[PDB]
Amino acid sequence: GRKVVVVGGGTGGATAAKYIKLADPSIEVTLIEPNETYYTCYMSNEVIGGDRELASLRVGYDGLRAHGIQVVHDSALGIDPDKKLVKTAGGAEFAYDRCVVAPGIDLLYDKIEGYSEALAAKLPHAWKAGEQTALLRRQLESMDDGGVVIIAPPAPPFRCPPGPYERASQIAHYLKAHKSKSKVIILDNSQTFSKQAQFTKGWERLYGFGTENALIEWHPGPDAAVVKTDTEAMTVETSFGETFKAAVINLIPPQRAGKIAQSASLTNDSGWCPVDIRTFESSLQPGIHVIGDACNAAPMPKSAYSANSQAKVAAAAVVALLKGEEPGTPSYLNTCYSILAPGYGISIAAVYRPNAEGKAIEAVPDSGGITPVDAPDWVLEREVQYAHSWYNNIVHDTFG
Amino acid sequence: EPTAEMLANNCAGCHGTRGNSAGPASPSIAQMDPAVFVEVMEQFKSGEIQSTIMGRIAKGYSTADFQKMAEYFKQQTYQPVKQSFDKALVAKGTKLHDKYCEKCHVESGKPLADQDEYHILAGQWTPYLRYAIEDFRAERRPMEKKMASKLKELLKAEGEDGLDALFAFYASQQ
Ligand SMILES: Cc1cc2nc3c(=O)[nH]c(=O)nc-3n(C[C@H](O)[C@H](O)[C@H](O)COP(=O)(O)OP(=O)(O)OC[C@H]3O[C@@H](n4cnc5c(N)ncnc54)[C@H](O)[C@@H]3O)c2cc1C
Ligand code: HEC
Ligand code: HEC
Repeated sequence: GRKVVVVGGGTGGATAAKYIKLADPSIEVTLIEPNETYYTCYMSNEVIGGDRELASLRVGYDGLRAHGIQVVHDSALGIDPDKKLVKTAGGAEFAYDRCVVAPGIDLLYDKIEGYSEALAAKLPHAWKAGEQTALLRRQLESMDDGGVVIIAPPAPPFRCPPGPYERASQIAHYLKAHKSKSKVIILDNSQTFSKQAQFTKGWERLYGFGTENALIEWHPGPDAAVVKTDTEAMTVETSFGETFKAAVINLIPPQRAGKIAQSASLTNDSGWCPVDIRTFESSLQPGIHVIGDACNAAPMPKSAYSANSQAKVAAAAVVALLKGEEPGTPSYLNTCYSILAPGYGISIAAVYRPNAEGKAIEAVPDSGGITPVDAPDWVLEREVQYAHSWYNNIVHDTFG
Repeated sequence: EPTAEMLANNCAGCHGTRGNSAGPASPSIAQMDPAVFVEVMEQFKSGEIQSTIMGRIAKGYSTADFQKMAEYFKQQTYQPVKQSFDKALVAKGTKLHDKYCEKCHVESGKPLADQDEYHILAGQWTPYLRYAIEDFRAERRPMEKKMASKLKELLKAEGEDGLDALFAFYASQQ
């Protein structure tokens, strides 16, 4: 009988704990997570748009306890890889034989001059869901008609490449029906963005894009990158030196792996965690596996589907290695759906394999890709129903 | 080479753990007939069946991977989904299925031990069955001529209301 500790009970950590315990129930599996209710950030943009309720994003931990995982609500403060102990803020110590670390992202608020963690209570990021999702939706619901909404994505890599752009679509769906004099301005770090051709065509058709009465504007980086804000004056300033005043400002700060991965010496100079992609074992600390947003698994995006897929690789590899078996050949998959309006959805998908030497992940040739730019309306309408179905299925598979 | 479970466990994000989908629309694939499964995967992959995303996905896999995954799914137990249906239309739909479809979709296509190559209608998500019959009617995926003529004969005799009845019948089998 062997021991595993999982640090983080979001999409990566809950998936890995579940799939380790179910593959070999003789393993003792303890999951450490400080929040007793998880909020999915996926589908939270439908909450910000108005067509979904915030409570639908909540997930509890009774599904994992029913699989025989002990769930401890505390934060891990340190991991000693030599004694193999995870130390918690409450002062408890949990011994392990293998440790899985899935702590998501640290948001670097004060990289935007004038912003800070405390000030996310005024200009929400809502890049972690829950109160932040509620704050951003309340600000929209209280915004006077004609007010401007800013969305400011950071430079890549960040959590969910298309997420800011689904968000703009969802905010425009809300303004079009309820505050039609308003508009969303996207001030980007990047010259191009995820699914850009497909999003642009959808915004032309739905939201007046490229016309004087557009509900959405998009400004490219690097000129438009937000470098400063004044939260009292409700302005931002771009790298080009342009000021924008807005009634609601959603700053999405740059990101790196979550703090526990930084303080446990699992990251490198990219600010993310290097791993062997066959097993997700850390390249820096043997016996610790890193999965989900925190790891470098390019070209997989930082998404829940990727975290859940990486968790299954990591779980099967941890189970084999604890048993003295050889981990198998990995397989991985992603899909990110974006809902532009109730009848209009698009997706980007890929199926991945380890490369020939087992050193990096690659997309399988001649596979995957995006909803086509000239996709017909029957495809665009069904995509939103399949996106809702992905949400219900990935949530149960992860936590149920 | 990846094991069947290493290959199939990535499908759960869209089709549910073990292939039992929580809906509202992505199909359950648990307990599919393995020859049915392999053929449909190959036709999504070649583009014979037009699709929102399965061609993009199935292109990522080989024939041998489809045959491993078919074994995995065949071993699962299909669960008729808990979904609403129009109870007022159920007896009409029973009679329509009996007249036009039962010849091939025996007991509504349930995964019966003594049927080979069944196509599950009973307890499948209704929006998925509506999209599939939209795709047959558009010829976005092929159908045997003997299914085509029955579907055409049902529509010539009963209209769209005949389809609503068939779907309520299949959904009531839960
Ligand atoms: C607006 C938006 C839209 C999105 N849309 C999509 C989508 O369409 N498709 C998709 O696949 N993904 C989507 N995502 C991405 C998805 O939210 C993340 O990629 C995914 O949740 C990452 O999983 P994770 O386990 O790495 O991190 P998380 O799910 O964030 O979980 C990390 C967990 O670690 C815990 N933790 C952190 N530090 C500690 C510590 N010291 N001790 C113990 N626990 C700790 C945290 O409390 C947290 O619960 C979207 C995200 C957002 C914000
Ligand atoms: C009579 C009213 C019907 C209805 C409502 C349906 N069928 Fe059939 N069907 C048959 C075969 C061989 C297939 C496979 C087609 C292929 O190669 O892909 C099908 C498929 C369907 C589906 C799709 C199921 C899915 O899981 O996607 C549906 C919704 C469907 N059928 C409904 C064979 C036959 C027949 C054989 C002689 C006849 C008659 C029918 N079908 C009749 C009907
Ligand atoms: C991101 C979503 C997504 C993923 C991942 C996915 N599917 Fe699908 N699947 C769909 C959708 C949606 C359909 C309906 C066809 C379409 O529009 O693409 C479908 C249809 C199917 C069907 C046809 C069912 C029938 O009744 O004929 C099969 C079989 C199937 N998928 C198998 C799989 C397998 C096996 C995998 C994984 C290895 C998988 N899919 C991964 C979304 C997905």
